[PDB]
Amino acid sequence: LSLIAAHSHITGLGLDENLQPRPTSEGMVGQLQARRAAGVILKMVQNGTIAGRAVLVAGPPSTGKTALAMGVSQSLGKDVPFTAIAGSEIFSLELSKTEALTQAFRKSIGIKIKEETELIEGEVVEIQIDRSITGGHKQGKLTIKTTDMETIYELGNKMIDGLTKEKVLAGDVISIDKASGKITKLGRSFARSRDYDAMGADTRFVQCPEGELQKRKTVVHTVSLHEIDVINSRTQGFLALFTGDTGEIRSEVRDQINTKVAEWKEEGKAEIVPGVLFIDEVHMLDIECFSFINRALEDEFAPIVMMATNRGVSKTRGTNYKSPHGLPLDLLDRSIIITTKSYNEQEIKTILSIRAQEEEVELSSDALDLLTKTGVETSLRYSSNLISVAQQIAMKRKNNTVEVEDVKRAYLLFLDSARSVKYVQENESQYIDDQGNVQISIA
Amino acid sequence: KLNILSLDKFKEQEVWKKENRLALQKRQKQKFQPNETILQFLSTAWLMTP
Ligand SMILES: Nc1ncnc2c1ncn2[C@@H]1O[C@H](COP(=O)(O)OP(=O)(O)O)[C@@H](O)[C@H]1O
Ligand SMILES: [Mg+2]
Repeated sequence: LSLIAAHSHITGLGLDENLQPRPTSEGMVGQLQARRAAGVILKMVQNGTIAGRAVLVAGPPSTGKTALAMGVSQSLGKDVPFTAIAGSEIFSLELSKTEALTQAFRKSIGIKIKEETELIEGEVVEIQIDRSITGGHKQGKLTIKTTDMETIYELGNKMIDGLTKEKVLAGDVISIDKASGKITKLGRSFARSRDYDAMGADTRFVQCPEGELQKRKTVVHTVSLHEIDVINSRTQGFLALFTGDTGEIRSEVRDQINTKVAEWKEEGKAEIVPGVLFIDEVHMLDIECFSFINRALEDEFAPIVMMATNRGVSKTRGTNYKSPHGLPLDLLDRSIIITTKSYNEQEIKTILSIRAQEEEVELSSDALDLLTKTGVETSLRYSSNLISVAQQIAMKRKNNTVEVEDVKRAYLLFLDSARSVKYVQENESQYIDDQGNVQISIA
Repeated sequence: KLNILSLDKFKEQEVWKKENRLALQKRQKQKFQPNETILQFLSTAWLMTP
């Protein structure tokens, strides 16, 4: 379930086999140094050996740092956890800042336990359940068939109850899990003898299964370390996995879970797949959060943390002194910083074209040139937002292409930051000032 | 003569023992409610002709 979002146009970092960034691949344009560094961090995550590294992405706004993070996440793909949080999310009311950071850190480490299960699959021939009225004894047998074999099973009480609940019939192809006991109705083999109700609701036939009736299959259970901690914190922690309200889990629970998971890894029962934690706008975090991050990165069960910042020198929250990146020197000492630069005219043009392709907006050459000039003049994101409005204006005109006049109308209707600032300065009396004064009347 | 008598007696005893073991197993397999009414639900594939 997704819609066309800001970073929906990038499917990866777009790198070669030697980590050399392509000029334009997988949705990303330019940022060759940044993309190479992101690929190095990608390989570091995929190796799974280096623990608790911190990496910072710095640069001016609209330089693609969040795009770089989304590219890293897409290259990681599924099965490798990626926890995207903002600096504002830590400050909660039910949990402490340190507890929220601990939970965010543990959300990025995945534990995989693989199990082998026996599955019975086939098309039912005959089902027969005999139960005595006003009596608890039930006796039943079923005949489940496959293309090459057919057999009869005499059923216990629980299997009889499960099949009665599932409403299994003759023309049903079902699967039975001998361990769990769940019955899944895969489909139908033929019609239901033309009774009145439910006349033609079974037309979507499914083919009869083929092969051994009882076959073994493997099932992988992937659960993050934080989920295990929440489950083992209290008896009602399982509800807390969905409701929230996990509380502040006692440190002994986390230590014991760490020891148990290490034992599982040494035993081969579980596979640990560390991931990446991504903090948007880390400058919103307090100095206490930065100290905890400093210490918690030294743990052996820690993920790789990547942060985005554009503040330059700024006051660290919780302190009264300015810091090089809005972060204390202690955190800067243990983090590798990857930088981003402003975009050329050509890079802006090709990013606009990529966005137009993703938004399914067909731009004429002159319209694209005008949009590129506007983006260089005002902002990349401004032109990106203008594309869709221009498409809507063109649709209002009953035209299937965006021309220069549609972009001109969109430019006239919707303003940039600079034009709004100019209009405010020219008409300052019509707006409420910081001193709380405004003129409402026009005379 | 006496040994033949004893041998046929032993053969009959052995046959009786084995048959009784089989009958006991069958009686064990037939464990259900005695002489009670039973409600049965059956589903089966039915062949059809015009
Ligand atoms: N190198 C790039 N390749 C492709 N698209 C980019 C690139 N850099 C930025 N963009 C696009 O421009 C927009 C910039 O967004 P974002 O990355 O959040 O800016 P910032 O780097 O300031 O956080 C995104 O919607 C992204 O799709
Ligand atoms: Mg961003």
